[PDB]
Amino acid sequence: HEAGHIVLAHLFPRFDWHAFSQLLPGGKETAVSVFYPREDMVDQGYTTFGYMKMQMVVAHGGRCAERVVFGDNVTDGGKDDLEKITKIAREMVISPQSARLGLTQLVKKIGMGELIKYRWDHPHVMPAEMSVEVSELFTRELTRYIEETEELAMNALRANRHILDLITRELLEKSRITGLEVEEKMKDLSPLMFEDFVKPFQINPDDEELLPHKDRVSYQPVDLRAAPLHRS
Amino acid sequence: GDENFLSSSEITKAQEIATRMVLQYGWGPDDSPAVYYATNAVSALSMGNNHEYEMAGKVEKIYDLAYEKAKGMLLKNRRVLEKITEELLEFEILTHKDLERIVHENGGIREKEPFFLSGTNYNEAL
Amino acid sequence: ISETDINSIRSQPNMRYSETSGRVFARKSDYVNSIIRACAPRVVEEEMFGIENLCWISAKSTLEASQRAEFLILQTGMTAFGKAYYRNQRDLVPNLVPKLEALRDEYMRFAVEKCSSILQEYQSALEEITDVLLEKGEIKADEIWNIYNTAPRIPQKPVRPVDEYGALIYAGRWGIHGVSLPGRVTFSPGNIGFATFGAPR
Amino acid sequence: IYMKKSYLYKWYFELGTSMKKFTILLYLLSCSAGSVAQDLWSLPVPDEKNRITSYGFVENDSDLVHGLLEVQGALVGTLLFRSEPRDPLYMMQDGSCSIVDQRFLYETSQTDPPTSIYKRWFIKNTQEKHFELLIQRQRWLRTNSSLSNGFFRSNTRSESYQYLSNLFISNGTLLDRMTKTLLKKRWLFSDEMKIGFM
Amino acid sequence: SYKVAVLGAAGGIGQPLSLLIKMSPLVSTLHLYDIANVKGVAADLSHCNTPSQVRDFTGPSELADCLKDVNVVVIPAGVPRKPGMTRDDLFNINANIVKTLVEAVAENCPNAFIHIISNPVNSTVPIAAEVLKKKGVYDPKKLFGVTTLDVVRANTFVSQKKNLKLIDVDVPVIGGHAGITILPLLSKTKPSVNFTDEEIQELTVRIQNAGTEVVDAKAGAGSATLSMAYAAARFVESSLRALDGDGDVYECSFVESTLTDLPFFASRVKIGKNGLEAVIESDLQGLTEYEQKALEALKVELKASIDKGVAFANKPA
Amino acid sequence: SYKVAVLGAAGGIGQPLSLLIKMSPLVSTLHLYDIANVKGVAADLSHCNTPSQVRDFTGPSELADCLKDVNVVVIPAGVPRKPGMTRDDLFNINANIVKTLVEAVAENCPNAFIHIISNPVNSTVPIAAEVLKKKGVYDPKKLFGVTTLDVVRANTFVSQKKNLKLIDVDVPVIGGHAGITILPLLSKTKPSVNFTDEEIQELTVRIQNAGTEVVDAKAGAGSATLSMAYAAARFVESSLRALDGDGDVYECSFVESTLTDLPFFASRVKIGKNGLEAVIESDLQGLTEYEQKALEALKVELKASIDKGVAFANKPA
Amino acid sequence: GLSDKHHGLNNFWVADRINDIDVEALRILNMCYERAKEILGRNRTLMDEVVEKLVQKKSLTKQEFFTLVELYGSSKPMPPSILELRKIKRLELEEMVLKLDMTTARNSS
Repeated sequence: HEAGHIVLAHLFPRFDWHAFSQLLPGGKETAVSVFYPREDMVDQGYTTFGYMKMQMVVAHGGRCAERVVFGDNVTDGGKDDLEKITKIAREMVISPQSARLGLTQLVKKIGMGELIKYRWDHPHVMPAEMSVEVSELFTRELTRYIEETEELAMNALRANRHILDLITRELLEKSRITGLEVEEKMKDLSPLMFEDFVKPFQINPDDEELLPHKDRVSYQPVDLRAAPLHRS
Repeated sequence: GDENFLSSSEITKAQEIATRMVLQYGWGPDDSPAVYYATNAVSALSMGNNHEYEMAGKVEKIYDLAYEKAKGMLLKNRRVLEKITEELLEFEILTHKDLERIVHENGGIREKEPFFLSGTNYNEAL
Repeated sequence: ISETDINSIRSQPNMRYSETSGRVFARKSDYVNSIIRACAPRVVEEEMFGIENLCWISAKSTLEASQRAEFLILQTGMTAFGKAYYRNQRDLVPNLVPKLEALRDEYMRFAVEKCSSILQEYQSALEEITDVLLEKGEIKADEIWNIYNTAPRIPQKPVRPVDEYGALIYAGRWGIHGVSLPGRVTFSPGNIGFATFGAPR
Repeated sequence: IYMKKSYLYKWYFELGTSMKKFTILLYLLSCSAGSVAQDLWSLPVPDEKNRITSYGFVENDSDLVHGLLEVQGALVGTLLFRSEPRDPLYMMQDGSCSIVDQRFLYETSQTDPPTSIYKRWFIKNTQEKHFELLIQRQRWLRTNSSLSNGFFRSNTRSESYQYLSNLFISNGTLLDRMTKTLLKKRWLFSDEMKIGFM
Repeated sequence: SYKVAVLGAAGGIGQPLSLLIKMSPLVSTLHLYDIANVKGVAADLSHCNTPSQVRDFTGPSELADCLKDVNVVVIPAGVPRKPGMTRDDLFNINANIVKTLVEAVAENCPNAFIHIISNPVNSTVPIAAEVLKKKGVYDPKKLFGVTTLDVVRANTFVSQKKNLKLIDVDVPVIGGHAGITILPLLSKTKPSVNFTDEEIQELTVRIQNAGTEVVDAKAGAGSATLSMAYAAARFVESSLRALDGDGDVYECSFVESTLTDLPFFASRVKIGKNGLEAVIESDLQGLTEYEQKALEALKVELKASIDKGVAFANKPA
Repeated sequence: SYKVAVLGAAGGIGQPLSLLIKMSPLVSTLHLYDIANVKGVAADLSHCNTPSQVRDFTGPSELADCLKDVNVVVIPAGVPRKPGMTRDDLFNINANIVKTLVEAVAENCPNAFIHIISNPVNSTVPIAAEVLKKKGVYDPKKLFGVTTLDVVRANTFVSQKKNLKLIDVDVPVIGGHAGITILPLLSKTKPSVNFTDEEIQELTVRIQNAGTEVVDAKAGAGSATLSMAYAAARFVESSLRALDGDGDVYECSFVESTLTDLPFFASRVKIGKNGLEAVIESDLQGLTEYEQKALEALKVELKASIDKGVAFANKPA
Repeated sequence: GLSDKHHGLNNFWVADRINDIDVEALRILNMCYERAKEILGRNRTLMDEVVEKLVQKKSLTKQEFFTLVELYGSSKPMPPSILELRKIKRLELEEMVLKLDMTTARNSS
């Protein structure tokens, strides 16, 4: 589990700094890694979709490596991951910048930390009145995003297994690893590098040029309703 | 292209008035003595779950009946209304005598007793 | 199971287990077995003593099975309900409620049938352990396993295995219609005509 | 280009007493135009990888548009081609609410056994949390099944976005030079707006 | 809960038209009828899981029992185009078929909506009117000419050229249903879009010759059989909505109206429970010089077509 | 916003199926293809005011351009029944046509949904499977056999007999799509209704012989052309919804399943984004002795049909 | 949890089962109601006797009330307790398991 988390953390060009990772901390039958987000993300004050996808891919990593190695008998060791992913996935759909559910009345304010702010869990946020079909779109989107990050995690963790069991053997032998050791061990291994997710879209400061559009907004209006039944 | 939010404070008053004959006083569409509300009441009765749609339809019926009565007896004095508007715009003061003169010269038609929203159940006193 | 006594009245059985730490992992089969073990007293009292002889306590045993099955469906994520983690309070949108109810009912059908099938095969061992408990009032693990391995077994008909899609097939947004899609060509809204089979136009 | 550090909804409504119904459309158009420019000027084809979810002003813009739409729909009781569906329980609910507002403004198995059969075997307050739980669940199911007024606001915002896109596309050079100016000089005023409108 | 009788539901247009009528949420019973091959169509449509019942009648002997309780009479019967054969003989055979069909309707059900499809409908609707007059049961408010194909083609071409959303586009069409007589009112097209002169010219000729384009594109295999079924189904559902009491049944039909000197004219009408309720008077004035000269050009040809129809419908036996 | 390619859209089944596919709210591009008479079908379908565009391709030379970016491949190709023509030559012609078409789709677009409509689909789905195997592009989760017509017929007959409202009535159907192998599961019919013995007997024989009743009702005019198009359109719409991401896409198809010893079997399946996602395993447990011996009788016939299909599909060139 | 609708299951999620929860209580009251009618209709003579005694004396103890019950009572067949049910189930189980024993033995030997 820890080795899969470490591998999917260090398969990315611009993930958080891996401080260390310890198995069985103080006799508890668990394991823990420490990741420190970069200072630019803190200074930004917001999160990007690429960065949250960063988070659910890395959070999938442990259970994904467990399922890859041990097989299809999946345990509940990554339950917190299965929670955290879902929470961040909900911020993917609740947000007003979603292409499918941007212009719809999602969670509304009754009337009145961390890098990722869960607007769903606000004390003044109580879910708005939905239909049956609108909620089905919500469930479909959350399932789509969870399955996309899931497929990315599986594909990455079969892409490089040698680094996985190398970090694993380090985790048995030392019972504690550090980010410098992790970086120096895959330095001469040449892993399949992931693409950068959080590279900022930027404008040239003084290059006089008409930068283009596609030519449209990407929002699609919410109109899903079946035709009326027969015998009317 | 030019609408108003002026009559809204009246229209909700109509939304207040109609339900009073349906819940409180029993002056419903069928003259039913069913009473579900009192002057000192805090809430209503059990009211059912699908029974609310029926009385809601009743309340919309009496509201629309009053609306259509007002429309029928207001669209027949269109020119009188235009006259009153322009006299009000050009004089800025009008009295009851002036309104009487306007509705007399321009042909205002008044309503006649007995006044009912629906004549299908009206009766005469003894 | 280590020790067993009948000297006390409790909401839960007075059984004692040999606790071994190390529960890092628990499979779906472990959750199913826990659900089956949860609703034992109601099944045994309904079998030997009938429905009209249930206690107020032993009938309050399938409720814990209900809580455990809802935990398995919602907060574990190896069922066909999805691969998300829902906290029972409010992140349950009205589309997933019929799916949760149908999966829960299917799980209780499977669990109750398995409880009724297991106990009727080991009836001789059941009554032998009951008689030994009635005589002594304190029984040990070794004699429990001895009676388990030595008592005769009546063969029973196999139970029907649990499947989630077979119960979710009739729990959708449209309902029962959507499995038998009639299809309709409608020209009324707008200036266009659409022939749909359950699809939203 | 420096980050700012909130209750403009109440000011516009408390200042507008007898205003027209057409200025609501203009307010909604102005409160939903930044997302149009963002979607236009951000380069196509990431898998939504470069959006700015859950930040400062987009939440206030969404709340303002939702409030404007609710105000416009609740007061509909030519300008508009059609009207809101008007759920057939809103009328009597409004009437009862007005009546109540005017009224307001006008001022565990019973462990002791029963020796007499007349007494009950259960206390009245034993199963009371389950009654409230079932009532709350049923009320939640009833309330979350009758919002027939959710598909109307979405398409209205869709047409607003389409008009904003069509208006921004032709005058794209204005915002292009203006963005170049904002990247050039850090601070920016409305006199520079009126100068750079050329 | 209405009843629709298709007269000629085993030909080219008839089978897809019956297929579309069956699957509507308004039809509950349906009589298919043709001189032959109507058993198989009813057998095929009897397996679809839609609650609209299907019964069929074969031959003139059961045509008397076909038109009981009928609210809408659909007449798509009529031979498609064949090699080596001219306009005159097709006019005679289609006219004779529609005479027999409307005479059967007048004998059985005077009170049913009559939809005439057979070509040329410009000279066929007057024939139906005359044979309804001869029995004293002519109701001019319950006899339509299906001319929705021109409107559908106009919407398609306008939305393809100006790149507009297809559902929102609807283009008024006046005149008739044969070549030059179809005049699209491109200056009254909603949503509002500004057209040029060449675009209007090319759209007008494309709308007027689209049927010719299809019948040469088929290489003599017949005429339009799927778009015709689409337009006929749209008009049938509109007429059924009119029978429901719906207060905004606005269509484009070829009916006996008095907008111009012509007795029969295709324009926007508003249909009610009893049939024709109003004719939209906002279509015939406000036109530019293009639509004016096109209208005065097509007026004489439409008059000639209507005169040919009314003269052929009054020939002695 | 998906692309559908109909291979053989100018025959009997093809034209109504293409017309019904055009009226779907999810199709955005339609690629008609047949060896001949496909220009006229495209001309007919290019005038409907539906935003689903229509393009046609003629001949195997342009078949390579027909399958670009196609998500759903529909194969209703295959000549209808001819007088004097036996079973083996019909199977040879239809199997050769579907073999060439499956070779073409394997060469061009191997990640597209494949729907087989040609009769018998019991011995045609294995042919497509073997041909896809020969190119190394076979996906068992993206290859279906359309047997929806049996389900529709079962629902219609059961609602007609038991006087249930036809909208909710669904009857599970297992086996295949040819005569005796179609077994309706009348004991698992919703809504819950109690059946007698002779009612189940007559309903089962009627469901099994409705096809031959259709073909003898037409008096040798072909096969079912409106109900088959109905079932194919229903399955195409369900497959298109499956690509849209709906999590409750359940159908009845003849696919490669391991629920029995038979490699291919018609049963209730659940379709996802990547094709087949689940197979309803509970359909075969809970049967009475009637359905048990019916399955035992149909197993050998279906095995023979599948063996004949695989035997033809691996014949040397 | 004492009912037998599915198996106890005092809580559900959908509104249909929540509505059906309160249906079983009213049917249970109805069946108790008809049972009370049958019980009181079986005992009319003792009913009249005990009513007369209650009016004349205004009080009654166990002995005289039970004496009147024995004088005018109807048949009250007592349902078996749990001991008799356990005994009959035990003897049925023993006879069935020995039947299984012989059907194994004499078919094998």
